[PDB]
Amino acid sequence: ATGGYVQQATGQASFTMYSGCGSPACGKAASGFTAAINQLAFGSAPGLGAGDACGRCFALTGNHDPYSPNYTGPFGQTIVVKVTDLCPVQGNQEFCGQTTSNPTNQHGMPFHFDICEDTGGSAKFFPSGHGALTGTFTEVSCSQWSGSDGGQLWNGACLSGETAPNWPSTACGNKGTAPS
Ligand SMILES: OC[C@H]1O[C@@H](O[C@H]2[C@H](O)[C@@H](O)[C@H](O[C@H]3[C@H](O)[C@@H](O)[C@H](O[C@H]4[C@H](O)[C@@H](O)[C@H](O[C@H]5[C@H](O)[C@@H](O)[C@@H](O)O[C@@H]5CO)O[C@@H]4CO)O[C@@H]3CO)O[C@@H]2CO)[C@H](O)[C@@H](O)[C@@H]1O
Ligand SMILES: OC[C@H]1O[C@@H](O[C@H]2[C@H](O)[C@@H](O)[C@H](O[C@H]3[C@H](O)[C@@H](O)[C@H](O[C@H]4[C@H](O)[C@@H](O)[C@H](O[C@H]5[C@H](O)[C@@H](O)[C@H](O)O[C@@H]5CO)O[C@@H]4CO)O[C@@H]3CO)O[C@@H]2CO)[C@H](O)[C@@H](O)[C@@H]1O
Repeated sequence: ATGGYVQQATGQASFTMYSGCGSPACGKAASGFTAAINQLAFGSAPGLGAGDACGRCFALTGNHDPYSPNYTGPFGQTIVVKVTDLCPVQGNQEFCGQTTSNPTNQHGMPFHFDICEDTGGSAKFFPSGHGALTGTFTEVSCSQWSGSDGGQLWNGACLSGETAPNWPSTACGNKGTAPS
């Protein structure tokens, strides 16, 4: 997409959980299940505000525990998240370090979703004792997502991807250039 970001509506991803998604990089939180997405897909960099992932909804499915490859299941439920946040390259080299020159992370995944624990998404997705997975995602209509957006936290905040057709398309728009 514009900026060199790798923004595909479906693919393979890794998955983790995180705490504290109430003041996220898109500039609005939401009450439903939410995630951060890796920088190369988010469409912005730290401090630059919303990227084009903001507000888009994705169905996530885990099917592998990369730390325990002998585990065959059960996995969690498929969940629908709204992307509200950025998982930056900086400080997240294992999972969110995809760049235009090296577009997969240390698990070979071209995307990563960090699922917010606060609002319940991670408890639906991660079995007890298996807090990091790999699997698939596919962008869906936000008709498939339960929840309500929070208020703007700063000027330029954006979740307009929530009413956009799936990628390829533009809603909030990308900021600057993807990490190289
Ligand atoms: O940077 C992105 C994001 O990260 C968030 O933290 C992540 C973190 O990055 C990730 O490394 C971490 O991964 C955990 C994982 O959650 C956990 O399930 C896994 O547990 C393993 C355990 O280490 C193994 O020892 C055990 O092996 C057993 C075998 O399963 C069994 O068959 C037998 O052989 O016995 C073995 C030994 O007991 O299996 C467990 C399950 O696979 O360990 C991983 C590495 O620590 O997950 C976290 C949370 O998602 C972070 O919160 C966020 O802020 C950040 O943005
Ligand atoms: O008034 C001056 C100027 O302001 C502009 O608006 C600014 C606003 O002032 C800033 O506060 C705001 O800052 C946001 C950053 O742009 C955004 O990148 C950052 O995103 C964070 C996110 O908050 C955080 O949750 C996330 O953590 C991840 C890490 O991987 C781990 O720490 C965690 O465990 O897991 C998560 C997910 O993986 O990190 C990201 C990236 O660091 O959030 C900031 C606060 O929301 O930027 C605004 C835009 O520049 C205003 O537009 C101008 O008009 C005005 O002049």
